[PDB]
Amino acid sequence: NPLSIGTLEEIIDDDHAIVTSPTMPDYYVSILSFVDKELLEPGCSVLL
Amino acid sequence: EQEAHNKALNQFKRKLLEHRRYDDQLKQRRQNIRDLEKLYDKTENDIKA
Amino acid sequence: PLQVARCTKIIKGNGESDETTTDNNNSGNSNSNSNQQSTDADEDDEDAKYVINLKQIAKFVVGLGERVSPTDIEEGMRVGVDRSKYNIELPLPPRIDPSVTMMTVE
Amino acid sequence: GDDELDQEILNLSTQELQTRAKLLDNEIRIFRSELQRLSHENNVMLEKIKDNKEKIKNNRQLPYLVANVVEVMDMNEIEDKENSESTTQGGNVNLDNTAVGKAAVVKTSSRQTVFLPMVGLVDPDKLKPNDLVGVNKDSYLILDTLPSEFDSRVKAME
Amino acid sequence: MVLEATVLVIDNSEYSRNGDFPRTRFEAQIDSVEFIFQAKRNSNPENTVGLISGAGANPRVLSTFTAEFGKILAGLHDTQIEGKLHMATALQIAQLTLKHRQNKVQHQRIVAFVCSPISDSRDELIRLAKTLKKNNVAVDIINFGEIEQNTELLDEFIAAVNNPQEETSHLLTVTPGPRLLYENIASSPIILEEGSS
Repeated sequence: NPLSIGTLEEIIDDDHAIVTSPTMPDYYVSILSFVDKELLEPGCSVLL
Repeated sequence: EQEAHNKALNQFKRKLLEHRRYDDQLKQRRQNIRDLEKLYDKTENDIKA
Repeated sequence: PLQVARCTKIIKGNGESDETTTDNNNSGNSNSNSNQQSTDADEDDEDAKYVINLKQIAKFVVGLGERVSPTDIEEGMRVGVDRSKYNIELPLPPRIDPSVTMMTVE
Repeated sequence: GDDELDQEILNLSTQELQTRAKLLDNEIRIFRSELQRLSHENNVMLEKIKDNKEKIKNNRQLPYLVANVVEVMDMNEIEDKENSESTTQGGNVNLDNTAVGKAAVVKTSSRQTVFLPMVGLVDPDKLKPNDLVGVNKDSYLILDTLPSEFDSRVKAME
Repeated sequence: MVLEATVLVIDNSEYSRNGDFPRTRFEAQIDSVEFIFQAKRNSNPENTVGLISGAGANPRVLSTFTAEFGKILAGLHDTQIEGKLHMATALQIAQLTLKHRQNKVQHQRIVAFVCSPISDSRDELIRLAKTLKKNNVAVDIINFGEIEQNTELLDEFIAAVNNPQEETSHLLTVTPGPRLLYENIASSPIILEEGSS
């Protein structure tokens, strides 16, 4: 806790993604733990 | 030569050159300390900054 | 997280000008900066440094990591930097201003 | 040589030149002391150069903020007996008490202005009142000069 | 011998700006300090020598024990030549100097140059000389100042110190006339100095 809301701009197929948060700072996050990458794809709001 | 005791003055001409090159080296190393000073002051003001 | 940045300026490894101890950039650049040094005559320069401006809009001077080739650094290319001490980990695809073009790929 | 040669067999007697030479042995003895002294002194000195400059070299490596310079407004240099500022302060006898040397105000890209005492290695000839400088991000001291910023689309013109 | 720590006591007077050695007596002494220093180091390098002056009008340490001659020489540059050595204060400070070292493996030796007429009371200096034998210290008195125009008080002190000891005191008499001070102290024992055991 807290799970920080981001907005997913685009995915990369190496288990990572580039989020731009509404709080400013972009982050090169990893898609790891309890996630399908088929429920990801532009426009998603994510738990970081 | 003029003299055969000018063989001994070759050896004294040789010292003469030495003595006047050691005068020149004392004033060389004082101009080399004066250059290592500006470089030491240049870096010492950075330490204070 | 690696904070996504963007290259604004590739500075070359000869005429780096990070030492300004025995160099200029207000009237010089030479092809050295540390090889002109008389202070004790030592090379205290790294080859190639780069100017990133972050997406937080905070500009920082970075270099290469342990396996990051400088042949990969291209202008306007986004790169990943360490969220602590900014240094290039992994370069990343250029541009992030498009994202409604991925919906017109069919 | 202008002494002790075939010039001086004519000029002076050669037993006076026998005794001259044993006085040049005395004077190069004095001079030999004096040269070794000045070598030794330069051996102490070079390591005091090394000592200062290693510090500067930690600060010199990455990362450091990148900023512009508001203005150089300076303050009078340190050599005075009462202050060394351009703006009058209260009380008497100062030179490092609250008095400070030359001043550079720099404006961040983190959006502030900081009045720092400028680095004594970076000149006023290397500061223009718009110049693009490095600033050390941990403690704000003008680290270096760098050339003026260009946006990526202007780099892409080239 | 070797394994020996030496304190040099340099006299500073105005009996030393006098023409007695070329180019002066003060300049002669400079060559002498160095000659001493090199002879002890070259034999064994675990020998260090330091320099005190009688500059001012109470003795100051220029330099502590060192293996660097360049140190001794730099400090000799720093001098006052109108100062006045007082013997009685210089033996006590030298004994203290000797008790400030980095290792106590080294024998205790003072070489004190005397270049002025001695004018310190005899009666005190008997006591200071007998204080030295109970610390295992020897004192090598180079006389070239006191022969010239003064009674030979220093001779009796030397005899006082002499007892069965590792390092035992020595009297070396150096001519005051020109014969080069540096050559004469080199030929006198300074590294072949024996005990009395």
